[PDB]
Amino acid sequence: LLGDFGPWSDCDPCIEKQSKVRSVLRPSQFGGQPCTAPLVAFQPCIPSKLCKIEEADCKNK
Amino acid sequence: SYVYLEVVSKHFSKSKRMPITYDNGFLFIHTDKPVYTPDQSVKVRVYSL
Repeated sequence: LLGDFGPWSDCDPCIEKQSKVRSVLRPSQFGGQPCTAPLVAFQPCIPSKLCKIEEADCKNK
Repeated sequence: SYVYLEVVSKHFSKSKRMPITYDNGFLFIHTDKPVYTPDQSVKVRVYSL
């Protein structure tokens, strides 16, 4: 027994599709029908910031 | 502090994060002359662009 999906998540990894997740309410047992209907599914997306590494204090470094 | 440039087109899209300033134009303070005695009136005007 699966869950509905969560709200669509930003995309910005340097891999630009969108994250969306559902998790298991009840697990398959005693040979009943098991789950493989994808746990986390993502689809295409747009870069609002182009990929980079983050910090502060780069003044003197 | 910030705003977003955007491109929408059939062929493509993208977007930018770009800063914003309120520095706009030029104020030119025109005093009548650069030296006064006390109890003079200082004439003054401005040219703003």
